[PDB]
Amino acid sequence: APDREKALELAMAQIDKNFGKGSVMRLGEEVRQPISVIPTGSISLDVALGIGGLPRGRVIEIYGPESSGKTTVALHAVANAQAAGGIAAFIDAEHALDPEYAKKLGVDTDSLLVSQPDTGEQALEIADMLVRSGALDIIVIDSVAALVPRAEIEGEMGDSHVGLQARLMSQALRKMTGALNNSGTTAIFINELRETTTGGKALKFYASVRLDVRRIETLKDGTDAVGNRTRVKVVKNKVSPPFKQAEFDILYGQGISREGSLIDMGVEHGFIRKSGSWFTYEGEQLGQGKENARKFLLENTDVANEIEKKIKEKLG
Repeated sequence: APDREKALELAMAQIDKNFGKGSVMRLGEEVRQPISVIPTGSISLDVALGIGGLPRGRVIEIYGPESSGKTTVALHAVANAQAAGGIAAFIDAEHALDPEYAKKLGVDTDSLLVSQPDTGEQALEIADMLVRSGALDIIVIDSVAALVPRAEIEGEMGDSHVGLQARLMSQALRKMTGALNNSGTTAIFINELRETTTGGKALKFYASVRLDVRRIETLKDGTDAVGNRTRVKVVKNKVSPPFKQAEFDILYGQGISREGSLIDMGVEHGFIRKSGSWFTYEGEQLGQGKENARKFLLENTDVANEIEKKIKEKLG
């Protein structure tokens, strides 16, 4: 009577129907559920996500240490959402945003809604209000940690000092998610590990995607610095197989390096052959030094473009 796979598929189907698609899934699985997404500004990451970018109408958490690249991504995320004629909002509770850089990554600052809330409740409330207007494609909340409850903000005693911030953040997501789904706005929560940042307790369970952003190498060329390579691990992903990983370059004052992405993916995917200490494409001389190569590619815009075209085909 028992046929494992058949029995299994029925179970899994039941699971997914009872709790939504993605509740459970094989890791090697390949997703045809294409969704609607916001390109991450990182090709590798986009692929790592399995859907080509951040799912829309979903809660995303982008945690990691300072200077790990979190913001940059979130910023790109915005720019792309905007290029697609979308409306974007930035709930700032860190007062760090450098709009000049944002424009650099291609954000239309002038049309960017910003808010700098007096408390945690307010910050979350303002966002919820904005969200249920469904006019937003994306909305980024800087510093899950900076969402300090009002009672704490207003000088309040070490008495009845409940673990309120986590509570604050939970109730908030509980109600905000439902709307987010309806609105179809992606909500990126930037969470810096300095639960995860206290509010990240519920965020862990409310996110459909969770990116572990980490800095891994200083990008150097010769005896100097040009940028830093970042690695992002998609620890959680309720819309595709999780645990995938991606790396990419972010040069000083520059966002995610396209040519960089190209040079990396192109290699691991053959299209560009890297003999140790020289890169070559279709017999072409790209250069010695991932940088000389990046240079080459950024200059010969024609090349790379056929290799972004090639790579893109082979994947998605």
